[PDB]
Amino acid sequence: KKNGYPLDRNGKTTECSGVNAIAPHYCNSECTKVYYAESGYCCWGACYCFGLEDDKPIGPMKDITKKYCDVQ
Repeated sequence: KKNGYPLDRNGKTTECSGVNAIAPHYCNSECTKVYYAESGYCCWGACYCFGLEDDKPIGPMKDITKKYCDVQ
């Protein structure tokens, strides 16, 4: 398993801003219901999931981004 920003059919991450950035429910629902991950939340403007299947495409990210998204 892995963590990351899952990509949709068009290769785009799921955007999240405003309340959907402060409250994790929107991204947690996308992560679990659409991507079958364990959980998720909004990290720096896009839905970040925990426990995605290894084969699920995730968006490119710097090592500092993964560390930041993982530590919260």
